[PDB]
Amino acid sequence: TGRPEWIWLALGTALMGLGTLYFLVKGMGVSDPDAKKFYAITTLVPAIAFTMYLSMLLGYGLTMVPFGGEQNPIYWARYADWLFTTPLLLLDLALLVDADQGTILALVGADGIMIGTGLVGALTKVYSYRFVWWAISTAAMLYILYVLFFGFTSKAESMRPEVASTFKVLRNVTVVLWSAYPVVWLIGSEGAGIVPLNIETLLFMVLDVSAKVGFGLILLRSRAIFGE
Amino acid sequence: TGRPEWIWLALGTALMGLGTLYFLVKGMGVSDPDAKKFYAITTLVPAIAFTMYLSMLLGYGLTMVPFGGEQNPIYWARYADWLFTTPLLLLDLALLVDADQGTILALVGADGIMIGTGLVGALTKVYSYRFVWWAISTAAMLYILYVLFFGFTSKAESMRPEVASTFKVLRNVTVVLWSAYPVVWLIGSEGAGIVPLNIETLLFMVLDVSAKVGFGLILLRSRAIFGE
Amino acid sequence: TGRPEWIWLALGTALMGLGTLYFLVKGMGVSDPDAKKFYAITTLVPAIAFTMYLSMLLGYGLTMVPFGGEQNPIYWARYADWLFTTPLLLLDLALLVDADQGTILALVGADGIMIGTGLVGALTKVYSYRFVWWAISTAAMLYILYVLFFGFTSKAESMRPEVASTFKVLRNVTVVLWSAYPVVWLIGSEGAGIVPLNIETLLFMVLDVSAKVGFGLILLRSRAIFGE
Ligand SMILES: CC(C)CCC[C@@H](C)CCC[C@@H](C)CCC[C@@H](C)CCOC[C@@H](CO)OCC[C@H](C)CCC[C@H](C)CCC[C@H](C)CCCC(C)C
Ligand SMILES: CC(C)CCC[C@@H](C)CCC[C@@H](C)CCC[C@@H](C)CCOC[C@@H](CO)OCC[C@H](C)CCC[C@H](C)CCC[C@H](C)CCCC(C)C
Ligand SMILES: CC(C)CCC[C@@H](C)CCC[C@@H](C)CCC[C@@H](C)CCOC[C@@H](CO)OCC[C@H](C)CCC[C@H](C)CCC[C@H](C)CCCC(C)C
Ligand SMILES: CC(C)CCC[C@@H](C)CCC[C@@H](C)CCC[C@@H](C)CCOC[C@@H](CO)OCC[C@H](C)CCC[C@H](C)CCC[C@H](C)CCCC(C)C
Ligand SMILES: CC(C)CCC[C@@H](C)CCC[C@@H](C)CCC[C@@H](C)CCOC[C@@H](CO)OCC[C@H](C)CCC[C@H](C)CCC[C@H](C)CCCC(C)C
Ligand SMILES: CC(C)CCC[C@@H](C)CCC[C@@H](C)CCC[C@@H](C)CCOC[C@@H](CO)OCC[C@H](C)CCC[C@H](C)CCC[C@H](C)CCCC(C)C
Ligand SMILES: *C/C=C(C)/C=C/C=C(C)/C=C/C1=C(C)CCCC1(C)C
Ligand SMILES: *C/C=C(C)/C=C/C=C(C)/C=C/C1=C(C)CCCC1(C)C
Ligand SMILES: *C/C=C(C)/C=C/C=C(C)/C=C/C1=C(C)CCCC1(C)C
Repeated sequence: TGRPEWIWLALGTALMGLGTLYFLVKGMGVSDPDAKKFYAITTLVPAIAFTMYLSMLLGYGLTMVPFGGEQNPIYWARYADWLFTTPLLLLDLALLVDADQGTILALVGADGIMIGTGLVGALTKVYSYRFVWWAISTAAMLYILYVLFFGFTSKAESMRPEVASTFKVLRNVTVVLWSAYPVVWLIGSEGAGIVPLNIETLLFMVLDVSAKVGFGLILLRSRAIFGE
Repeated sequence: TGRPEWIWLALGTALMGLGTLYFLVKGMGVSDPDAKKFYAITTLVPAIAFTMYLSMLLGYGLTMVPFGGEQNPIYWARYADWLFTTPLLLLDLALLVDADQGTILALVGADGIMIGTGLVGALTKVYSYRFVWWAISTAAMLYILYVLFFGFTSKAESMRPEVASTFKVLRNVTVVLWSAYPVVWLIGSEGAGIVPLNIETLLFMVLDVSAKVGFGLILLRSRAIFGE
Repeated sequence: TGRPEWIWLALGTALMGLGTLYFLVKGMGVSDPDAKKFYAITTLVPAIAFTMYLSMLLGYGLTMVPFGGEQNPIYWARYADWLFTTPLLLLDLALLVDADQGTILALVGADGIMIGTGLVGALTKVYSYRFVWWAISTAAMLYILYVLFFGFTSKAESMRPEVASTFKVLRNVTVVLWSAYPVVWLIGSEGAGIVPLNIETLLFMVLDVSAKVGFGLILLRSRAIFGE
C-alpha cells in the first residue's frame, strides 16, 4: 500500500465497522417501533460507510481524473457513501422532530442535489468548472442547514423536552461537521490542491467517523428515540 | 462553444434556474403541510433540471456513442434528470387525487422503467436495437398515461371540485407534453437522425421548461394544494 | 449469438415478459388498496427483470473485467435488476406481516448493501478481493434472512391465519432460492470459475424465474393480499 493515505482508509474502515457492530448489538431486543426506526437508520449509516471505506482502501473506489495538466486521484466512492448516508442522517433529525413530509422531501432532495453536484464537480475535467459545481453544492448545503434551523417552527409548541434537547445537540453536531466538508474539498485534492491527499483523507476520516459514529452514539443513548 | 446547441442549453439552464428561484421564494411562509409537499416536489423538479442542463452546457453530460458507422453525441444527463424529475411530477399528480399507495408505486416504477430503458436505448451501440428499447420505454409511458386517465375511478365520489379541476388540467398538460418526448427522440440524434441535434435540443428545452416550470406555475397558483 | 448462454438469456427474457403480462392482466379490476400494493410490487418485479434479461441477451448488460490473468465476461445488468427487484420482493413480505417501518428500512438497506457489494465484487480486478466483497454481501443476506425469521415476533398475536400461512410459504421460498445465489456466484464466472458461464446463466435463470414469477404466482393467488 504505496498510497500514503492507506492508513486513514484502514482506520476509517475499522472504525465504521466497529461502530456498525456496536449499534447492531445495541439495538437488539428493541421493540418500540419509533426506536426501531432510529436504530435501523443509524446502524445502516456506518454500515454503508464501512463498505465505501473498504472500497477506497482496496482501490476500487479510486479513479484518475485529468484536470489542471495532471492525472488526479479522486476517491469517487465517497459520493456513493454520502448519497445514501447523508439523507439517512437528515431522516434521523427529521423523525426526532416529527417533521412534515414536505420538509423531509425538501431535505432529502436538496441533499441529493448536494451530493450529485459534488460528484459532478469531483469528476469534471475542466478545472475552473469544478468550482462552479462546488458552489452549487454548497448552496444546497446552506439550504439544508437553513431548513434544520428554521423549518420546524410549528414543532415547538409540541415537542417533548427530551426530543428538543437531543434534536438541538444533533443539529449542532451536524451543522458544524457538515460545514467542514466543502472547506476540505475546496483546499484538497479535488479543489485547489493546497492540502495533500494524505491529509485530506485524514480530515474526511475524522469528520465521517464523528458525523456517523459520534452522531449515532449521541442519538441511540437518548430516550428521545422511544415513543413515550 | 462550438456546439451549436449551446444556446438552448444555456437558455434551458437559465429558465430552470429562474423557475427554481421563483418557486423557492413563492413557497416561503407556507405552513399548510399538504401545500408544503407540493412546493417541495415542485421546486425540486426544476432545481434538478437546472443542474442537468448546466452539466450539458459545460459538456460533462455529453458522451459519444458509436452506432451507425459514426460517433454520435448523446446527452446522457437528460436521463439522470428525468430519473428523478418525472416520478416527482407523477407524485404531484398522485397526491392531488389522494392516490392509493399501490397506484403511486405502479406509476413511479413504470416511470423508472421508461427512463432506464430510454437510457439503455440512448447508449446502445447496435443501431436497430436502439429502437427496441424505444418501444419498451414507450409502452411504459403508455401505461403511465393509462393509469393517469383510468386508475383513479374510486377518487371521484370524493374529490374537492378544485382538486378535480387542477388535476384535470395538469393531467392534460402532462399527456400532451410527455407524449412528444418519444417522438423527438425517434426523429432526433438518438434515433433516426432526421432532425439535427441543434433542433432536437431546442425541442427538449421547450418541452422541459413547459413540463416543469409551466406545470409548476399551474399547480402552485391553485388552492388545490392546500388542505381545506 | 456466439455466446452459448444466449438461450438461457432468451428464455429468461420470455418468461419474465410473459409473467409480467400475466400479472398485469390478473391485477386488472382490483380495487382493494392493499391488494393493489401487492399487484404493483409483484408486477414491477418481473417487468424490471424482463428489461435486464433483454439487456443481457442483446449484449448491453455484459462487460469484460480483467482479473486472474484473463478478460472475464461479467453480466453487470443482473445487479441493476436486483437493486430494485430484491427490495421489492422484501417489501411484499414485509407488507404481508404489517412490518414496522424500522424493520422495512433495515431490510431494504441491508438488501442494498448486499447488491451493491455484490456488484463491487463482480467488477473488482484483484481476484482475491472479489471474495472479500462476496463475504460482506453474504453477511448482509444472512442478516436479511435473520430478520425474516426472527424480526416479526410482535406480529403473531395479530396476524390473520391466511396472512401467516402465505407469509410462511413465501418466506421459505425466499430463504431457499436466495441462499443459492451466493453459491452460484462463488462457483461461477464471477468467483472460482468452476462452473462455466453457460451453466451459471442457466442456474440464475431458473432461480430468478422461480423467485419472481413463481413467488408472485403464490402471492397473487392468495386472499392474504386483500384487506378483510
Ligand atoms: C422502483 C423501481 C420499480 C424502479 C425500476 C428500475 C427501472 C429503472 C428499470 C431498470 C433500468 C435501469 C435501472 C437499468 C439500466 C442501467 C443503465 C444506467 C445502464 C447504463 O450503464 C452501462 C454503461 C457501460 O456499458 O454505459 C455507459 C454509462 C453512461 C456513460 C452513463 C449514463 C447514465 C447516467 C450516469 C445515469 C445517471 C443516474 C444517476 C446514477 C443518478 C444518481 C447520481 C448522482 C446522485 C450524482
Ligand atoms: C474563515 C474560514 C476559514 C472559516 C470557515 C467557516 C465556514 C465553513 C462556516 C462554518 C460555521 C459553522 C461551523 C458554525 C455553526 C455552529 C455554531 C456556530 C452554531 C451555533 O448554534 C448552536 C449552539 C447552541 O445550541 O451551539 C453551538 C455548537 C458548537 C459548540 C459550535 C462550535 C463550532 C466548532 C467548535 C467549530 C468547528 C471546529 C472544527 C471542526 C475544527 C477543525 C480546525 C482544525 C484546523 C484544527
Ligand atoms: C437505502 C440505503 C440504506 C442503501 C444503501 C446503499 C448500499 C447499496 C451500499 C453502497 C453500495 C453501492 C451503492 C456503492 C458501489 C457503487 C458501484 C455501482 C460502483 C461501481 O462503479 C465503478 C466503476 C468504475 O471504477 O466500474 C464500472 C461500472 C460498471 C461497468 C457498471 C455496472 C453497475 C450498474 C450500471 C448498476 C446499475 C444501477 C443503476 C444506476 C440503476 C438506475 C439506472 C437506470 C434508471 C437506467
Ligand atoms: C401522426 C403523428 C405525427 C402524431 C403523433 C401523436 C402521438 C405522439 C400521440 C400524442 C397524442 C396526445 C398529444 C393527445 C392527448 C391530449 C388530448 C388529445 C387528450 C384529450 O383529453 C383532455 C381534454 C379534456 O380535459 O383536453 C385536451 C388537452 C389539450 C388541449 C389537447 C391538445 C393537443 C396538443 C395541442 C397537441 C400537442 C402540440 C405540440 C406540442 C406542438 C408541436 C408541433 C410542432 C411541429 C409545431
Ligand atoms: C429525490 C430527488 C429530489 C434527488 C435529486 C437528484 C440529485 C442527485 C440531482 C442530480 C445529480 C445527479 C443524480 C446527476 C449526475 C450523475 C453523475 C453520477 C454523473 C457521473 O457519471 C458520468 C461519467 C462519464 O462522463 O463519469 C465517470 C463515472 C464515475 C467514475 C463513477 C462515480 C460515480 C459513482 C459510481 C456513484 C455511485 C452511486 C451508485 C449508483 C449507488 C448505487 C450503486 C450500488 C447499489 C452498487
Ligand atoms: C454444503 C453446501 C453445498 C450446501 C449449501 C447450503 C447453504 C447455501 C445454506 C442454504 C440453506 C437453506 C436453503 C435452508 C433454508 C430452508 C429450510 C431448511 C428452512 C426450514 O424452515 C421452513 C420450513 C417450515 O415452514 O419449510 C422448509 C422449506 C423448504 C421445503 C426447505 C427445502 C430446502 C430445499 C429443497 C433445498 C434447495 C434445493 C436447490 C435449489 C436445488 C439445487 C441443487 C442442484 C445441484 C440440483
Ligand atoms: C457521512 C458523511 C457526511 C455527513 C458527509 C457530508 C458531506 C457534505 C456536507 C458534503 C458537502 C460538499 C459541498 C457542500 C460542496 C461540494 C463538496 C462536498 C460534496 C464535499
Ligand atoms: C422533465 C422532463 C419530462 C417531463 C420528461 C419526460 C420524458 C419522457 C416522457 C420520455 C420518454 C421516452 C420514451 C417514451 C421513449 C424512449 C425515449 C424517451 C426516454 C425520451
Ligand atoms: C430476483 C432475483 C433475486 C431474488 C436475486 C437474489 C440475489 C441474491 C440473494 C444475491 C446474493 C449475493 C450474495 C449474498 C453474495 C455476492 C453475490 C450475490 C450478489 C449473488
